[PDB]
Amino acid sequence: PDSWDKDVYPEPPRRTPAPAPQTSLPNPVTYLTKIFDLLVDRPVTLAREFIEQQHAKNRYYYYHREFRRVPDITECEEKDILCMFEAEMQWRRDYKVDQEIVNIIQERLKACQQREGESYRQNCAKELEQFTQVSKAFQDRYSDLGAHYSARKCLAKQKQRMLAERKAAKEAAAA
Amino acid sequence: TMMSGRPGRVPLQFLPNEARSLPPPKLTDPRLVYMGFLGYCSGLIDNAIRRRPVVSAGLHRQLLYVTSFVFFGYYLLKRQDYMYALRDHDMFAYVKSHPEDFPEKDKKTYGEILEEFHPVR
Ligand SMILES: CCCCCCCCCCCCCCCCCC(=O)OC[C@H](COP(=O)([O-])OCC(O)COP(=O)([O-])OC[C@@H](COC(=O)CCCCCCCCCCCCCCCCC)OC(=O)CCCCCCCCCCCCCCCCC)OC(=O)CCCCCCCCCCCCCCCCC
Ligand SMILES: CCCCCCCCCCCCCCCCC[C@@H](O)O[C@H](CO[C@H](O)CCCCCCCCCCCCCCC)COP(=O)(O)OCC[N+](C)(C)C
Repeated sequence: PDSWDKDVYPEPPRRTPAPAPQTSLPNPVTYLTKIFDLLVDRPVTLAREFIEQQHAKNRYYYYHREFRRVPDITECEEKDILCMFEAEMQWRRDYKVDQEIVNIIQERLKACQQREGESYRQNCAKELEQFTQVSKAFQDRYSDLGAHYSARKCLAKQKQRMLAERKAAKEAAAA
Repeated sequence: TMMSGRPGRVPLQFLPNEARSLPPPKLTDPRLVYMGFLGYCSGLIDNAIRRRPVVSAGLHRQLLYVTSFVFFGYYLLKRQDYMYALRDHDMFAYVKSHPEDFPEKDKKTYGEILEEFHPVR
């Protein structure tokens, strides 16, 4: 339902075939389904709607917390402990958000693999490439930091990678 | 050594006149409370050594123990604070009077300093 957002967790249009029986023998599945819904689903729906109308009598809201965009570790003097603290907390929050982004893409991939049945190898190419890109980015940013990671170590890793990339680019430009 | 000889110092004063320009320690200072606790412990040990009821034997002498420890501790804390204030005063004055030995270096940001990265793997 609308409990979540369909654009971040997309699903195919859900095509299902119609029953086209070749025999007039009674179908046990349909009769069992009628017994099940009549004897299980109806009481569950009445209980749920009672609970929902009880909830409607007393309704309150909780709000998602918003955070500002404080200066990052690159805009901090070498020993400014307060700017360092702000930047470190912001970096850690961004690290958590990136972790959850990777989690979302992994959930997408798992759902694709389960849904596609026997055609998952071809029908889940877009999800696989999305996970490849996200995991490649996540790996560049945080892999090998180790225990005791910090914004400074991530910055040093990024600077080393940028130096290597610049050296490679200028060497290739000398041909 | 370092503080033994200083200009304008009275030999056996224990509390120079310039120490009165400092805030006195509060009577509820935790160090004073610890001194009172030391006095109470001394009174209890006095009771136990002399084979007397430890908690209740002598209340007047236990009170004297506690107040004596608090009384000495107050002046001890005053002198402690005065000597630390002298240390900071002298250090700041020496820094101010010798600028070339304590120069303010250029402020660099972490975007400019190149720190080597050591991977963990
Ligand atoms: C860090 C946080 C705080 C911790 C600080 C440190 C600990 C506390 C302070 C220590 C000093 C204080 C007391 C020292 C003198 C006491 C000596 C003693 O024997 O006591 C007996 C006495 C009982 O004896 P009694 O009632 O007269 O009659 C029975 C006979 O006397 C019975 O006599 P007896 O002849 O039969 O006794 C024989 C016995 C007697 O031998 C002993 O009792 C041992 C004596 C203790 C040695 C103390 C040395 C100096 C303190 C150093 C502490 C080191 C701490 C660091 C960690 C390392 C641990 C060693 O010897 C043995 O049987 C051999 C046993 C061998 C065991 C070896 C281990 C002993 C050393 C361990 C010391 C650790 C601290 C103990 C503290 C309390 C001990 C009583 O104990 C007490 O009643 C006093 C306890 C404290 C009273 C406080 C109550 C005040 C009011 C309560 C309310 C609080 C506020 C209210 C306001 C709230 C609003 C409502
Ligand atoms: C377990 C702790 C042991 C403590 C030992 C006994 C505790 C009580 C000490 C007795 C207090 C009276 C002593 C002096 C009072 C008045 C005399 C006054 O003139 O003394 C002046 C100043 O008083 C004394 O110098 C300082 C005595 C303070 C003793 C307490 C410090 C204990 C060390 C830290 C442990 C924590 C103890 C906590 C309380 C139990 C001397 O100035 P000065 O002529 O220039 O010094 C010459 C020698 N110098 C320069 C080399 C130092």
